[PDB]
Amino acid sequence: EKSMPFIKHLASSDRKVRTAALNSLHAFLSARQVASALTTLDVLKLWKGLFYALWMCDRAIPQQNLCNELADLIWQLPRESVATWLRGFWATMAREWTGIDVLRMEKFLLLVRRVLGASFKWMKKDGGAWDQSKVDEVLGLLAEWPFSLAEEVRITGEIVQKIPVGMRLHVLDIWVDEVERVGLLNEDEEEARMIVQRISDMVDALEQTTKSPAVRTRSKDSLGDDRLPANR
Repeated sequence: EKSMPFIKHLASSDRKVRTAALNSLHAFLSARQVASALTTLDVLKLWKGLFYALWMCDRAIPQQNLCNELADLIWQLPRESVATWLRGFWATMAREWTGIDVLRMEKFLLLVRRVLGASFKWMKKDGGAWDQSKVDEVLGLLAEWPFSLAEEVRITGEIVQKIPVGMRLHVLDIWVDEVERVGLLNEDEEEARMIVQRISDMVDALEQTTKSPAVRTRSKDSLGDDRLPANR
């Protein structure tokens, strides 16, 4: 197993220990062969540490910077490791969702927003303006977690993680924001219209299959957005 001695310091009560530990994590991910070999268990340990780094961050502007810093970690990785990295994020947030106290809930809602936003941005071609293989990995994770027709996800001694309804509801009312932010609501480009339509298909399938009246009514809200082409 990899040695990651900085993880236990990400949650330290000393702010400078936390920053130094996070900087060590930055350095750890920059070693290209190490980042290329990241396992599911590796990223689960790293995202658990990052979760508690945000948990310990107490002020609004540091919280916003930290959410941007954590979302930007996606660019530090070789492309073959991004899917595993993001998978570790959603599995971590799914495990922790219901346990987050009220005072700390908002910054984690922001973290999900920034991580999802950076995921959409990472689909853009620097690897037709959209990379289909990257699109399919980001959209595949939407289908695997917030928009899944299943109740749980099997990871890897199987790890089975239930999908908390709060994760679905949060993604349902932010996903249009974040595709708009990266230019996917541009009607003149065919790839973008297809990507938006594909996500809408997933939400609509969730709406017609869920046993949850709340998921069903919030899926309708999500799909009724003024900004989507079908409503204009």
